[PDB]
Amino acid sequence: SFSGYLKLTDNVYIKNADIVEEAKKVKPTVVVNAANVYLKHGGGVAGALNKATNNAMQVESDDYIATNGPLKVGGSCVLSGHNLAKHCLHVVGPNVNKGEDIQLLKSAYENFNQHEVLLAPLLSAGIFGADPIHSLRVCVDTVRTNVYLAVFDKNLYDKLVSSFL
Ligand SMILES: CN(C[C@@H]1CCOC1)c1ncncc1Cl
Repeated sequence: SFSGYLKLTDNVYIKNADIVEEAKKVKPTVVVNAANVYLKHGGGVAGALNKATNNAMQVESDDYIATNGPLKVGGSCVLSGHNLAKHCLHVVGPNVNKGEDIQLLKSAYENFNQHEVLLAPLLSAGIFGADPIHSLRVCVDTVRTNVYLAVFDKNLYDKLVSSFL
């Protein structure tokens, strides 16, 4: 199971780790992807998870979009976890860099409540432009299921832990 995590709350855990390396090690039931509405896994966590699947995540995602159309910002879909996990929960947090409503971050985290345990990144953090400290706060105040957060950046991980209220 999950190792080396710092416990933040009853159900939220955090580790300075590469979520791809973490997923290949734990092979969790659910890995969360920091998805966009089109499931175009170009960069950030999505590009990294997709590259670890040898593009199989993108091929599967393009078929999902062809059938269903785009996701909503704040929405999600469950697809295969490929070689990383049993499932991948593709969750769309608001992209502040595209002017999306930061209030949708709580809706985005609510998707985690449908899964007993998840390996996840901080939604809307990184290239999505939101403040990761705010993302962690919304995560702890929204998610009730067991969430193991992987924060790639060591300096950000230290800032998140040291400032966690
Ligand atoms: C028991 N679970 C986990 C569910 C069970 C299957 O999907 C996740 C809960 N999750 C959130 N809030 C309350 C409860 Cl009781």
